Amino acid sequence: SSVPSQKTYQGSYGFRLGFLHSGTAKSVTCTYSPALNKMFCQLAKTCPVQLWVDSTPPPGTRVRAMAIYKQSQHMTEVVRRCPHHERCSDSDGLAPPQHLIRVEGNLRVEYLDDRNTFRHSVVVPYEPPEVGSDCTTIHYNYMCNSSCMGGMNRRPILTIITLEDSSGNLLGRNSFEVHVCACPGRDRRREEENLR
Ligand SMILES: [Zn+2]
Repeated sequence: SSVPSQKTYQGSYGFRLGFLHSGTAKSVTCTYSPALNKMFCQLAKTCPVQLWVDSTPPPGTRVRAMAIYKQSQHMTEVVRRCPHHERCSDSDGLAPPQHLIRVEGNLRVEYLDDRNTFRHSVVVPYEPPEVGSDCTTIHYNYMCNSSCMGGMNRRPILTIITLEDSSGNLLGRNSFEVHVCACPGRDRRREEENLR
């Protein structure tokens, strides 16, 4: 009832998500399944997420990411890191050690513990598409495995990407499921046959 919305809205700017066409080889650290709308990635590795827009949001626009549990009986529970990982210092001195989602390669990164919902989120300033690219790419890191006991503990999660203005007004929203694991390529292949 107080759970964050995961409803898709492209909004004024035609906000869409995009992902690299990376394939499923062993060496891949991040691979996306268009069939599943699901990202398979490695712990603490680079996870490119693309922002596609029909119109450019003004400077000052922010991009927020938040994880929630997929299943209804776990949706009220705040997605956080497991004790083991929250106890180690893989902490970059910006991210709170409890946050599952980080952004790498951005010194303007901002982290939030919601005063009321206790939910974690990470936000970065929106920048217009790179040279030689028609989208804007953000590098996320997931700091726990899906399997991590005492954390997600094999419970499936979604990442909600929100576009908001400098004043916090919602502009658009999208989402994708993510599975954090040692063999992203292997698992994508497996889950894509599981449809059949
Ligand atoms: Zn963990």
